[PDB]
Amino acid sequence: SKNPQVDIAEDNAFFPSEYSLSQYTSPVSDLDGVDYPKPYRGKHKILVIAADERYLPTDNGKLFSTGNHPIETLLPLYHLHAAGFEFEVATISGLMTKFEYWAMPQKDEKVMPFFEQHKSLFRNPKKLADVVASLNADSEYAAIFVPGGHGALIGLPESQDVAAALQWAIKNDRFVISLDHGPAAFLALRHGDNPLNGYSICAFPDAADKQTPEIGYMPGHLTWYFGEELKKMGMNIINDDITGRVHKDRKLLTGDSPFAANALGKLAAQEMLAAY
Repeated sequence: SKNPQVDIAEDNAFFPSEYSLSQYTSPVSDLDGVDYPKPYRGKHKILVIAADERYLPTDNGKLFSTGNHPIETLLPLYHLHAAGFEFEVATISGLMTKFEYWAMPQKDEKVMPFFEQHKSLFRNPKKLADVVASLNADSEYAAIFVPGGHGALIGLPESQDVAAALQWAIKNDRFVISLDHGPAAFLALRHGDNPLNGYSICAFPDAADKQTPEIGYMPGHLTWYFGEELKKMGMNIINDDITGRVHKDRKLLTGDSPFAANALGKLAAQEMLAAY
């Protein structure tokens, strides 16, 4: 069926259609080359900025039951963990991280266990505002990661706390990794500054989810579109389709979808490892 599946938890809320789910998810992942002979051994950890809300309003008023994408969030992290990079999870509210569990690869001997064990970091994240309140020339972060998933469209785009955070990183020459709709978080830099100005990135093409609802992936149409808005802000988007390809622009590492999750994870691993 191509009809949105009701989410009994929320009012007028829907999960993707059974059809879409068989079209864009799977019981197992694509975790590839996770061998790292000479891993990192310093203190620097990966700061993750995740979604604290699962429900996105659509144009027909309905709610799309979403959040951060399991794969896009877990795969990159799996590699970094493997390459010797630990991670902390921050959320804007402090509320627990919300995932699109309908895309979670149960039956995956590696990813699933990984999640269950570091689950705590996701269930009890720090509060970004506090995190930001401590950042300085010697903060031990190295990288900021904004996993994809429609959940990234909520709050992050207009959060002054991801603004400072993002400005702390770029400024102090740290890494900034992201995919799916993750980049919508960059919008948070419109009110003055924008050190991410001329950078190029690959991101989920607005054209896509402009057509996904047609198959029930979403219960209505998005309110606005981050792709176009990024352009106005001063950023260059490289792709117009989904192809699992990744892009690296001087510390800014991005991906276009879950299909590029593993590939992105390897790029970060290499770049950071080569940098440390």
